[PDB]
Amino acid sequence: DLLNGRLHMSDLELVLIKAAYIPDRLQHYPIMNSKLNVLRGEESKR
Amino acid sequence: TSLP
Amino acid sequence: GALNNAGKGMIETNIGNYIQQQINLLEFIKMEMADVAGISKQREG
Amino acid sequence: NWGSILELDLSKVPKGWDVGKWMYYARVNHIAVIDSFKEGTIGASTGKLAGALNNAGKGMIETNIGNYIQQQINLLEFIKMEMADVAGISKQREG
Amino acid sequence: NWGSILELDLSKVPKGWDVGKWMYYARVNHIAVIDSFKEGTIGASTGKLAGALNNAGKGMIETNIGNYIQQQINLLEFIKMEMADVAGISKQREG
Amino acid sequence: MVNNINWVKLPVILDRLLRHPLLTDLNLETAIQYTLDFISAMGLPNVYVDKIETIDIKEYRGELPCDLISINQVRLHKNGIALRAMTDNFNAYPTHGEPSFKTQGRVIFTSIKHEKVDISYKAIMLDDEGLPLIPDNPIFLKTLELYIKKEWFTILFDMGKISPAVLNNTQQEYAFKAGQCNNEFVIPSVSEMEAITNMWNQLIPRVTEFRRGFKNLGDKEYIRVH
Amino acid sequence: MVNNINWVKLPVILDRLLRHPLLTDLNLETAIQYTLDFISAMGLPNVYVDKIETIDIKEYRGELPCDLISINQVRLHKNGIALRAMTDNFNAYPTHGEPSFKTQGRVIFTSIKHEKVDISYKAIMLDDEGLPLIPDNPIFLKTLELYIKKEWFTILFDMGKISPAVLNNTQQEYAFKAGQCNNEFVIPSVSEMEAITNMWNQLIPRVTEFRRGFKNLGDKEYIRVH
Amino acid sequence: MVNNINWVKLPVILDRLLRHPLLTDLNLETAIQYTLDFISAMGLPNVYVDKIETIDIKEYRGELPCDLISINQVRLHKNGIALRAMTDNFNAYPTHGEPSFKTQGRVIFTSIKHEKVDISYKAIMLDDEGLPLIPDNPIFLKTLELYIKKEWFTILFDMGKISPAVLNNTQQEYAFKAGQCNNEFVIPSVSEMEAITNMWNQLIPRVTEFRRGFKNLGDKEYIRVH
Amino acid sequence: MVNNINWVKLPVILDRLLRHPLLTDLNLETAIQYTLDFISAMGLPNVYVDKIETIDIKEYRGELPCDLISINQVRLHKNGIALRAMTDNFNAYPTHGEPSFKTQGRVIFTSIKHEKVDISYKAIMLDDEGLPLIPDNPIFLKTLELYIKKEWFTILFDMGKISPAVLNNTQQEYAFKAGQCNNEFVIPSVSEMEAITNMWNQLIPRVTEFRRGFKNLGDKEYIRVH
Repeated sequence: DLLNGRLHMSDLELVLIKAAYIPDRLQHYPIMNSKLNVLRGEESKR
Repeated sequence: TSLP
Repeated sequence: GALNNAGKGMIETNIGNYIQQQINLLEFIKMEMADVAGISKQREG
Repeated sequence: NWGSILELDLSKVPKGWDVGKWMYYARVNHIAVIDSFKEGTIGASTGKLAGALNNAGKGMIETNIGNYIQQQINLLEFIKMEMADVAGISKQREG
Repeated sequence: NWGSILELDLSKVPKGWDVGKWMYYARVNHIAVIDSFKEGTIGASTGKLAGALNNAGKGMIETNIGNYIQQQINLLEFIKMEMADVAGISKQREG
Repeated sequence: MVNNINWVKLPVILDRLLRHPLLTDLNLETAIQYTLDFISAMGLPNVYVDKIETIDIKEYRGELPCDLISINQVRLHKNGIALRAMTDNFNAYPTHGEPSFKTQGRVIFTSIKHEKVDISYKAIMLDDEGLPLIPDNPIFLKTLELYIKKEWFTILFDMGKISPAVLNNTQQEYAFKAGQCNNEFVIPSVSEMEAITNMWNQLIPRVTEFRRGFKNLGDKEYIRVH
Repeated sequence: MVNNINWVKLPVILDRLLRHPLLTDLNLETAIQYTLDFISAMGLPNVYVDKIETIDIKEYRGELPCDLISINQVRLHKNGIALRAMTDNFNAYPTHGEPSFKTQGRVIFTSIKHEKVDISYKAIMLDDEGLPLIPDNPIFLKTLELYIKKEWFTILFDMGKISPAVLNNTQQEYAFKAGQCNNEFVIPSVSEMEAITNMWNQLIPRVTEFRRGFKNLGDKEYIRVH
Repeated sequence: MVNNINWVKLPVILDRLLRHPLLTDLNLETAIQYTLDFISAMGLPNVYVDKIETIDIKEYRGELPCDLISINQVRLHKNGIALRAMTDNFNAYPTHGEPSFKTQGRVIFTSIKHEKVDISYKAIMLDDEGLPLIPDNPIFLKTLELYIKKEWFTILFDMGKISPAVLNNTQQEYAFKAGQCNNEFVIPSVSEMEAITNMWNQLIPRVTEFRRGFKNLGDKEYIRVH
Repeated sequence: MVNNINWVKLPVILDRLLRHPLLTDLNLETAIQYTLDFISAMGLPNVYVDKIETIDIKEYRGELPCDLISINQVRLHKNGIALRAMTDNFNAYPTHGEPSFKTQGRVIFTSIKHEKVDISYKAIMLDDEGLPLIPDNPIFLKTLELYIKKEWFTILFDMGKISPAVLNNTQQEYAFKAGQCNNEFVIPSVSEMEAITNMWNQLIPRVTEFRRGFKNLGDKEYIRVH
């Protein structure tokens, strides 16, 4: 899910939401995707 | 007066 | 005596610093979109 | 080493406001409404108490521990360099 | 060589607060609530005591030992350089 | 506040004022007025009694409790969602969003037609007689004593029955004790600093405790370890 | 404002003024004038009653309600679109845009010929007798008391029946309580700070709440998560 | 505090005050009031007696001990987990988290329905007679003496039975000794500086001593050698 | 302190005070009180007698010696490990670490159930009569003389039996000699500067002399030559 751009709030805190809005939910910025795409591209070109 |  | 002195006043608003901040934020966001897309500036040209 | 500490006096938090909710909205909006005409400021305003109570800014428990840390780091760099030299093994000669 | 030392006066720690827990929350939050209207500040506020007691900042036991250390390190560099020169063995000629 | 609000009856202040020979014409009738004035002028929220009371909204209007002085929150009964201040200038006026409220007198103007709303409000602690009941904090008591003494001396000075130096001293002392009393009731206790600390340090900031009744304001923010 | 505006009749102030032996020639007739003067000089919008009332425009002119003091908004009845201030110098004068308005007396000059307009205005809360009705806030009450005392002492000083020191003290006390009363009625409550907060933080700024009746001014700005 | 709080009976202060011929109308009855006022105004926590006492919560409410003045902590009896200040505005009010508390009078409002809670509170050390018992610290004794002398001289100055210079001297001396007494009771001893030192130097900061009864606050932080 | 504390009996101060004709109503009874007040107000640790005394802990409580004023250390008898200040709010209260202590009156509250603890405390040097015994340092003697003279002149000034200039001079002289006496007893001697020097210069800092009785605080730090 993290690679597919989905963040679970229950995976980084206790949830004391289910509404898809930032004033209580958190943005995900997929900064990990490029790193893995580099390695898969090199795998393809080997 | 006032100077404290 | 301030009526024959004190210089001339200015209605100055520091809107230039706000504009510079917004321009810098735009540069940062465009850079970060470029990085996440895997397409650098040097790789567009 | 802890950060700087601010000495905050709450004598101007408006009436009927909790310190917690006042500070919470100050976080959110970066703007804290205060009340200069609280009853606790009457002496300073009317000149019965020292005017420093409505002025003088907020104090800092600052300790210059960063300069000490920088001095120790520089000493470590110097000693490692001197050990490298006496051993006859330069930095460029390790890599 | 020890770091800078701050002279901290506790005359404004609020009532009913231990110094330990006060300082602990100051660590955690970087904000220390103080009480400018403590009974111990009555003289300064009412003008019966010197106003420096509610002002003047916090003092420092600072010693300039870093400059001494830098001077000694520079002297060591100079003496090692001069020994290298008199021996006819330059730094570039060791590596 | 570090100390607890133990209540005592109003003539406790008249015990202490009447020690002064110049204040012997003071009465319970005068102490009531000046005590209420002092209570309002200080505006300390620990002196009031917190109450919660449900009411019905007939059409954008509801009847308000009798003893209400200030409202902490209003929320919808069925959802629990809090209401905000009403900025609308034509609220229930039609022509040819989220809920909010506005209170002026005995009437609360909401933006909702027919619902039950819960109001968390502050009142005055009363006596067996229908009279105000004051904290026994000797700082509060001394400050209220000095307030009443200052007003009485101000009248007597307007007559010329007190020296200006005597009034100046009284005003100085009242001012210092007023500041001290303000700091006494407002500076948080240890538990209130734990709540403030848990409000202050959030890696992920929490910015929606108005929606709840500020229930989770001082809840600690836990981050799972990865 | 944190506290609620509970109304009480005007002679509540005469209860308190007449405690001073030098103010015993004061009357309800004098209290009315000085109370209205104080109300205007402070200019607090929480002291007025909010009303909405529709009127007809005959030709760029309309009759205004009797109790109107100040207008919050004017809008068109059928659209709800608010009107702005009229800057035009020849509004209904022909030779040989958006709607706006201008009010001077009992007459409102709009830029529209024949429409119904809704006016949200502020009035004074009256008594069973046609008299002003004052808040019972002891800060407001003390400040109004000090205002009237200051005016009476100023007259008596112009005669030379009061010491200059007595008037100087009265002016000092009135000034401090005036500032305090200004801060009491103006500093927002918790709900009003939630509205102000929802007005303050917009990733996408909202700049058209005048068109509506400022209904959505304190509405929270939600961003969907992507 | 460096020195120990050895208790002595209240008339020890009347031994010392009555040395002054102008204070010979003072009584145990007056000394009690002014001693309690001084105790509160200084707010020194070493002057109170630390007590722990368990109570039952019936439904979000519990009865509080008689001698309680201030609460150090409240915790759950079975878990030992401490409670925080309650920020919720509708605590036990239903519609149609961690535990916290709130105390106003003789009643403690918790967020829990039916549990036993342990309260660590501060009280006043009493005598064989039900009277306050004061420290024998001659700094404390001198400061309390100067407090009572200052109040008595302030009354006598309001009469005009003392010179203004005499009152000015008394106020100066009381102010200095008040500051000195504040520093005497607050500055830590050597053991308290070891606790503060062990609180101050943590390579791995400890930020959860509220959960415990601050038991481990001054515990030293050991790092294993690798 | 450079000089040695040679003890002399209390009426040595009355020899010197009674040289002043205005101090001839002073007594041993007055000198005792003002001497104890001066001793406390200066707070010099060289004036007290260092004692060590073992006690038993029954259950988190122990009986304290009679003459104790302040505690230097408490340690366990069998291990010698020192105790720290107790920060715990529920020390011996159970629900359903390192050792520490807390002392209020004649009772020491430790965190240990049944052990013998050694207490190193400070007391007052007494006479063959059960009376305080003062240093014969003429700086200390002059400062105590000036303290008593200042208090007596302050009373006589409150009466109006001394000029304000005379009291102002006395206060100035007492203040200077008080500062000088503070510096006399506190500035280290040569041996105490060797201890401070051996505490100050450590290539490898020593930070655990509280565990011992500060025995090794002034021990020199030797580095072997390589």
